[PDB]
Amino acid sequence: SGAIYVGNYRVVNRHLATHNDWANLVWEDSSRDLLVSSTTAQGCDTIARCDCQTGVYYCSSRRKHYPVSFSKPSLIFVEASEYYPARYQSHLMLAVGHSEPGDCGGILRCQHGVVGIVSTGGNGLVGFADVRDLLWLDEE
Ligand SMILES: COc1cccc2c1CC[C@H]2N1C[C@@H](C(N)=O)CCC1=O
Ligand SMILES: [Zn+2]
Repeated sequence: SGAIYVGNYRVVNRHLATHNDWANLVWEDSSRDLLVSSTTAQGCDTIARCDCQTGVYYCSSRRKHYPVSFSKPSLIFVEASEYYPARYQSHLMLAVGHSEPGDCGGILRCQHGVVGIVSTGGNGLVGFADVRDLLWLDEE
């Protein structure tokens, strides 16, 4: 589990969104595994606006933050899970690292701020849903 709290937005994995998230929906995209809902309180996270390929992510199944090198956001084939059939997921970045299903929502960050959240895993790889192209998270 986990979310990004930027401005009056809460960014979560679409597959982990709550009824309150759907009832206060701003934007959602199944192909990216992302959903954004509105919040009453202002958040403290800042979004990175960069093309970094190195950063650090939080792994709840180890209680640890790991430094990783990750690929550029791309269209990647992801195997069937309890949340999605086998499909192409867009704006996904891969790194070598430990992940388990409940690690989804952990933040990946670089020197500029939050880059994305854990979205997929298995086989010693971890995939992150990028949020750096969502410029509207910084306003309104
Ligand atoms: C961090 O999220 C995960 C980590 C480990 C396992 C899994 C997740 C998300 C779902 C689940 N999953 C991953 C799929 C894949 N990407 O290879 C294959 C089958 C499967 O059940
Ligand atoms: Zn950066």
